Parts: sequence; structure tokens; C-alpha cells
Amino acid sequence: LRKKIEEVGMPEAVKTKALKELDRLERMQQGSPEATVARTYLDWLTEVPWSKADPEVLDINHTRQVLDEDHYGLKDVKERILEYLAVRQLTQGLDVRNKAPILVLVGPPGVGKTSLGRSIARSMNRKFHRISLGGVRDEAEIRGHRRTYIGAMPGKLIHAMKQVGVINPVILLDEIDKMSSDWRGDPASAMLEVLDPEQNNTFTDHYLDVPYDLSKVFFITTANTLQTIPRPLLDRMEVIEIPGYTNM
Amino acid sequence: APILVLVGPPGVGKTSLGRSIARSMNRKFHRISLGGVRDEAEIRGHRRTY
Amino acid sequence: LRKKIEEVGMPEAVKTKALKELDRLERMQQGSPEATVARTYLDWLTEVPW
Amino acid sequence: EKQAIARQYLWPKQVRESGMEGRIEVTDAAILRVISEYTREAGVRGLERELGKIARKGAKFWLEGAWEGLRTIDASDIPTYLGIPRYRPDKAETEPQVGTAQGLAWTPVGGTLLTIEVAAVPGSGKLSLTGQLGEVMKESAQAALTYLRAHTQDYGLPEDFYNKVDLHVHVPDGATPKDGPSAGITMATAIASALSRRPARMDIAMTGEVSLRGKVMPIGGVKEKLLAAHQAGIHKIVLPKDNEAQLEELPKEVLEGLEIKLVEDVGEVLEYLLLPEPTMPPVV
Amino acid sequence: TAQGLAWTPVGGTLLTIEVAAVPGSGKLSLTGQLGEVMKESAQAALTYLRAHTQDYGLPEDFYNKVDLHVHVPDGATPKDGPSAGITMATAIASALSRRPARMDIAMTGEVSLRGKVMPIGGVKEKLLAAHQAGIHKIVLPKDNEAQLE
Amino acid sequence: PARMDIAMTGEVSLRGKVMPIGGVKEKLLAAHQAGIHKIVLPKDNEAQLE
Ligand SMILES: *[B]([O])([O])[C]([C]C1=[C][C]=[C][C]=[C]1)[N]C(=O)[C]([C]C1=[C][C]=[C][C]=[C]1)[N]C(=O)C1=[C]N=[C][C]=N1
Ligand SMILES: *[B]([O])([O])[C]([C]C1=[C][C]=[C][C]=[C]1)[N]C(=O)[C]([C]C1=[C][C]=[C][C]=[C]1)[N]C(=O)C1=[C]N=[C][C]=N1
Ligand SMILES: Nc1ncnc2c1ncn2[C@@H]1O[C@H](COP(=O)(O)OP(=O)(O)OP(O)(O)=S)[C@@H](O)[C@H]1O
Ligand SMILES: Nc1ncnc2c1ncn2[C@@H]1O[C@H](COP(=O)(O)OP(=O)(O)O)[C@@H](O)[C@H]1O
Repeated sequence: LRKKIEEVGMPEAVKTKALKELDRLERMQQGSPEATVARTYLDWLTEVPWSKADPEVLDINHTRQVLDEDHYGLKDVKERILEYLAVRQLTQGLDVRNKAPILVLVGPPGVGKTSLGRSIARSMNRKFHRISLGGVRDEAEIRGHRRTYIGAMPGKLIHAMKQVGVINPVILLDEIDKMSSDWRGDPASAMLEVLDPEQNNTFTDHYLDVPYDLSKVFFITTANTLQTIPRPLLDRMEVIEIPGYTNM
Repeated sequence: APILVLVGPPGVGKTSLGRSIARSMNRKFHRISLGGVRDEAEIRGHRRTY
Repeated sequence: LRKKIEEVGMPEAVKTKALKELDRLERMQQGSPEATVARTYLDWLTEVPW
Repeated sequence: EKQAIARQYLWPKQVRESGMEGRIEVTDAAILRVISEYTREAGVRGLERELGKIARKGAKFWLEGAWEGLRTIDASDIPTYLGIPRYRPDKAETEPQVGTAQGLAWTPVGGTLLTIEVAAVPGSGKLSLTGQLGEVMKESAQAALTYLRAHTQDYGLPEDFYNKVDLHVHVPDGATPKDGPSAGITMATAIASALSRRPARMDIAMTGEVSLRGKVMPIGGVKEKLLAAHQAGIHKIVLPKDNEAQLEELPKEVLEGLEIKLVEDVGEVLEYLLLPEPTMPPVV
Repeated sequence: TAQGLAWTPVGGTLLTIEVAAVPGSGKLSLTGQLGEVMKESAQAALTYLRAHTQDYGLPEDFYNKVDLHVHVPDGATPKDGPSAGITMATAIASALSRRPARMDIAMTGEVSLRGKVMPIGGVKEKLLAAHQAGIHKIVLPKDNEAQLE
Repeated sequence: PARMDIAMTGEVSLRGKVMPIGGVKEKLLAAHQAGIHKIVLPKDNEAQLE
């Protein structure tokens, strides 16, 4: 692992966390209930991507040639996607992290929503990954668990980052309507913490403790309705309505 | 002169007035946005025994 | 806690019930979820005025 | 106030926030068209969304093929940047019509205009009240009709319309629920014009309760009704005498544009609104 | 009989409105699981036709000699709305004047007592349903020409 | 007199126009158990005699 860890990428607080297990030597060949958690911890630490991105095309005329050979119809929806992408490419520096009118795809079940997400992610030549949010109702399902427990598990976004080694992939947060809130728990606060591009650069987990590169990680959300999304999430959005299909 | 409350429809500026008041007297500004739960057990916490 | 049970109050039946609950809490081991319930119940019995 | 807020604070923020910097500009008539035809809200947030839409359209048209300097978006180009207009503004009529009258309404989003219309057909003395009307408004209609039945010689109404004429009062549109007592007079003007075959002036909006002996009682929410009557192009108002203390809440240029008449009796209203000669043949 | 157009959440639908004029005493029956807004629009259309009884060749006193019956097939399907005003005006005028109405023209539109045609909603589903059933002629309010694009 | 050895079913409109129904199978089986051999049925239900 000290071969694995001194390679390309990682920052220096990551290195101070990385020199932790030199003197965590002997508790895993015999025992222990929390010995493979540190082994796995530095596996996670060297596993996540660093300093490797895919150079992006932002040409809207190539985007039209990507979208039109993957879907039929939906032309106005294509145009609003093009407008969002044009304002995404046009702004660099300021007023790109102050305002993210994050896309929300609203329509009945049976229309092409996820396929549009894969077609957008293939238009910018970047690496798609989908995270469904169906039965999610606890913040530790988005965040991590503390490594001081037996079963410690980081969130789904660490999985989505360790799938594809690009710094900034495209992630589709599918079905945020079904995030159930009750007494003692809702991860919509973690959704706002990870979703608004002005505090997500200082993101952390309960498993890992280092900051993250969730800056130009492109996000798309889908929904079947509007009236069950939390109101502090319904200020950072921009809805696009997909109505349903003609007989022809 | 008691707790001031700001009443009106949404969209009318009721947060930006708060930032104007805070910056006029050089304080800092926060926003709890209560109501995200359904109990009085999230204003007051739960102890370590839980 | 035994001193606090002896000082304040009490009626006699409530005192014997609290002392049996205290002995039951002393036999078991700490940190178990059985022990926190008995500790909270004795905390409520001591700080109510008698 | 929305036009001034969109001039000062909203539109430069949305332009700078979208990436454009002075390569695009709107005029004032475009702002008023966007407010009146793409926005129905008490706050200001939907207008902010619409200006964001216009700036993002301009950014896409810049990235397709650029231009030189500044392009000034007029009021004709707003459907080319926003789509089909999704609301319809209220229009005032201009001709004296027989059997109808111009009333004022009040929502928690702003006052509107409403038109009472009454038909008087030969029949057997039956009253129909359609248009999703509540109970207070139906009882207001009955009070107005009983006042008119008691005073048939004063206004030239027919001598026996209580058993020879069917009346029908309709308030368009037929899908939205309507309630309240503040339109007691409007119904008394419309029913009297429909029964006596003389037109009613549509230049004039009106409001106020009615009692069974003909007293105009005060009503509520006058500034929203007067602002909505001014925005639709009506410059003459009939208002109860007991609401003259509330005219001091209006802007000064609105109050100078309006010719307000203050009444106590219903006969003062019927003298002022009805044209003095009949135009149609009578009912029976 | 007249041809009308409806709006379901999964597309449009043709609906037929048929009325009958039989000798009677002036009652008005309204069958076919109709809502309150639709009954009020039928009453508004009938009052308009009683006012203008000479323009269209209607009988002079049908308000107390004819019982009308407005039926919208089928039963056991609840129907509501007000866009059905000029359809019922056409059907009632055809039944009272004994003049046949053209069935190859679809129509839609809200009516008032002065005879004004008001705007409606859901126009593209109705026009797609009328096109894919073989109807090539539409009557529409003038304030809905914005949504023809 | 209406002859009673004929079972019938169908929805009527106001023009005198018979419109199709549902549940044709169970109705015809129940008529055949009872000894009726003559049925009147709408034209648009001949697809469901199969
Ligand atoms: B009045 O009470 O000030 C007036 C009643 C009225 C009369 C005729 C046509 C419409 C309304 N009130 C309103 O305008 C009411 C609100 C109200 C109701 C009862 C008591 C006090 C106030 N508003 C409406 O009915 C309305 C508003 N907008 C659209 C449709 N209806
Ligand atoms: B109209 O208001 O747009 C129309 C009324 C109508 C048309 C034709 C026949 C009967 C009624 N409304 C509808 O299309 C309604 C649905 C509706 C109602 C109110 C507001 C908006 C939409 N359609 C029906 O009632 C209906 C019934 N059965 C099948 C399909 N539609
Ligand atoms: N416009 C379209 N053009 C081509 N294929 C389409 C289109 N719309 C849907 N499909 C296809 O329909 C299938 C179902 O698409 P899905 O995205 O799974 O539907 P969905 O509505 O998103 O499902 P849920 O339950 O609402 S997430 C896929 O095979 C798509 O390729
Ligand atoms: N009177 C006003 N003058 C200038 N700007 C305003 C005014 N009212 C509202 N705004 C703008 O509209 C926005 C409304 O946001 P906010 O105050 O959060 O609405 P709400 O208080 O309804 O949640 C503010 O950012 C503010 O800039």
C-alpha cells in the first residue's frame, strides 16, 4: 500500500491521513473486529480518482447531432437542454457556482427520461453513472458511516466516483420524488449540501474526512411530480416538462 | 417591544430585508428554515444514551 | 443515586420500589439498553418533588 | 412596482448571472408584457425566472451565430423567446350594452374585472343563478330583485314581471367559484337594464353591497379593485359613501386619473348608469 | 346531434351530444353522469336560444310546450367541464328547428348568455383526436389561435 | 305481450342506437343454464362470442 499511495494525485492532508496505517501493523492477521476497516479505508483512499479528467466538448451543434440520432421527437425538450448547456459553457469563473439552475426532468412513467440522461452524458463524451434515490430516507445512506463502527460504509456518491476515474463525470439522481421524510431523518439536507455548488467543494463523509472534487460534476435529476420535493431543494432547480407521446 | 415577525406572500422580499438589517448593523446572517421534521424532538436534541 | 433516593421524599412503597429498581440496576452490566431505561426512570423518580 | 424592480435589481442580475454582459437588452414594454402575460403571482419570483429564460435564449443565439454590439429585444420578440402567452389580460368594453354591467373582484393575488349579465325572457316568474355562485351572492341577488319589485314605477319597469318573466343571472366564466356580497349594486344595475330594455354604460366599474330598502353599504379591498380598474382602462368608478376614508391608500397618479362618484342610495346609481331611452322591444 | 371533443389525461376523445324535443310542459332533463358546470352551460345555451327565438326559426313558445332531454353517451362514465357550450347550443337548435346538423365537423367552445364564445383548454389533444379519427373540419374560438402553433 | 323465451341485453342511447356492453360470457352461460336458447345482443359484441 505504500507503493500504491505515493503515486499520482492525492493532496497532502490526504497524505497525513495516508501515513496512519504504518503503525497500525498487527491486528489483522489475528483478529480483529475492526482491522480490515483500516485496510479497506486506505483502499478507498487510493481508489477514488484524483487529477484525471476527460476533456469536454461543449459544442451545441455536436450536441444536436448526438441527441437527434438517439431520440425521436422531444424537440422542445432538446432545445431547453441545449439552452442549459449553452449557458453552462458560456460562464466561467463567477456566476457558474453562484447559480446552477439544476435540471429536473418531469413527466409520466413510460417516457424517455433516463435515456436522455445517457444521451446527454454521451454528448459531452463523459462517463455516465446513475444513482437511484427510491427508498432513501436516512442521511447516512448519502453520507458515510463512522469508521469506529463495525459496519462502516461510505455513501453512493463515493461509489459513483470510484466507478469512473474522471474528476467530473455526469451523475443522474433518479427519482428524488420518492425520498421519504418522517420523524428522525431525511437526507434532503445532505442533498442540498452536496447539490449546491458553493459548499460541495468542502464536502466530507462520516467514513472519509478529506474534501472532494464535486465542483464541475454535472448533475441531472428526474421526477414524476413536483409537489413532494422539499422547498429548500426547490430553489436550485429548473424544470423541463416532458408531456407524453403522439400516436405517430 | 417584542419578537418581530414578517408576514406576507412568498416572492415578496422577506429574506433580503433580513440581510439588509443584518448588514446595516454589521451582524451575521443565518436561516434555520424549520418544519423539515414532524416533532418537537429535533429542536431539542437527544442525549448520548440513545 | 442511593443517597439521593434516601434524602428526598418519599412515600414508603415508592421508596421500596425505587430501592428494588436500584438493586436490579446494580446487578446488570452497564451500556446495555436495559440499563439506560432503568437509569432514566430513577432519574425521573428522584427529581420530582415529594 | 414590478416594472421598477425588474429594471433596477432583477434584469442586470439575470444578465450577469447568465453570462451575457451588454450584448443584449430589453425595453420597458417587453417587461410589462412579460409581467402581464407570463406571470400571475403576488411576489416577484416567476418574473425572475422569465428574465432568466430570456437571457438563456440570448446566450444560445449568441453561441449559434454571434452579432455586433447590442441587440434590443422589443415586445414583438417575447413570444420568440418565451413561447405561447399563457395568460390573457382583461379588456374593457366600450359600447353601452343592454342587460349587463361591469363589476370588480378581489383575489389574494390582485383584483380582476367581472361582468354580470342578465337575460329576461318570457316565462312564469322563476330565477336562475348560474356561474358557480355561493350563497351570499345568491342572497344578494334576491335582495336586489326584491328592491326592484318594490319600486316598479320609479324606473319604468313592467308592472307584472313577478309572474310573467323568467330571469337568469350568469357570471362568466363558469368554472371558477365566485362568492361575496360586494357586488350588490352591479346586479341591481344589470337586472334593471334587462327588465326596462335600456342600455347600461360599460365605461364605469362599480361595487358595494345593497340592503332591502336601498342603502349602499361599504365593502372591502378597495385599492386592489381600483388598481385593476385603472390597469384595464376604466376611468370612472361608483363607490359607497362610507369608503371615502380609504381613498388615501392609492398612488397619486392613479387617484388623479379616476373620476370617483360616491353614493348612498341605489337610485343614485340607476340614474347615473342607465341611458334614458329604450332600444329593444319589451319582454312580454 | 352534434360532434364534440373531450380531454382525458391520456389523450383526446370524441363525444357525441344528442338531444330530443318531445311535446310536454317545459322541463329539462340532463342525463349521462354530468357535473354541475356542464349543466350550467346547458342552461346558459338554452337561455340564449330562448332570447333569440326569431333569428333561427325556433317555435314561438317552446318554453312551456316542449320537454327537452340532453343525453351524452355513455352512462357510467362521469363527465364534466364547460368547453361543451357551443356543442349543446348546436344540438338544441337542431332539435328545436328540425334542421340537421353536420356531423363531419368537430367543435368546442364555452358559451355565455350574450352569445360570446370564450376560450378553452387542452386544444392539441382534442385536435389530434379529431384528426386521427377522420375529421378534417374544426370550429374553434378565435382566442385559441395562439395555441395552434 | 312480450315473448319471454328470449333473453336480451344492451345499452340504449337517445336516438335509438344499441351500444356494446361488458360481461357477455357470464350472461350467456347463465342464460344457457336456465334453458333459454334465443339471445338479443349488440352488434359490437360479436367479437366476444369467441
Ligand atoms: B366582494 O365581496 O368584494 C367581491 C364579491 C364578488 C362579486 C361579484 C363577482 C366576484 C366577486 N369579492 C370578491 O371579489 C371575492 C372575494 C370575497 C368573497 C367574499 C367576501 C369577501 C371577499 N372574490 C371572488 O369571488 C373571485 C375572485 N377572483 C376570481 C373569481 N372570483
Ligand atoms: B371542456 O371543458 O374542455 C371539456 C368538457 C366536455 C367535453 C366533451 C364532452 C363532455 C364534456 N372537458 C373535458 O374534456 C372533460 C375533462 C375536463 C373537465 C374539466 C376541466 C378540464 C378537463 N372531459 C370529460 O369529462 C371526459 C369524460 N370522459 C372521457 C373523457 N373526458
Ligand atoms: N422518445 C423516445 N424515443 C425512443 N425511445 C424511447 C423514447 N421514450 C422512451 N423510449 C424507450 O422507452 C423505454 C423505457 O424508458 P424509461 O426511461 O425506462 O421510461 P421511464 O418513464 O423513465 O420509466 P420510469 O419508471 O418513469 S423511471 C426505453 O427502452 C427507452 O429507450
Ligand atoms: N422590494 C424589493 N426590492 C428589490 N428587490 C426585491 C424586492 N422584493 C423582492 N426582491 C427580490 O426578490 C427576491 C425574493 O427572494 P426572497 O426574499 O427569498 O423571497 P421570499 O422572502 O418570498 O422567500 C429577493 O432576492 C430580492 O432580491
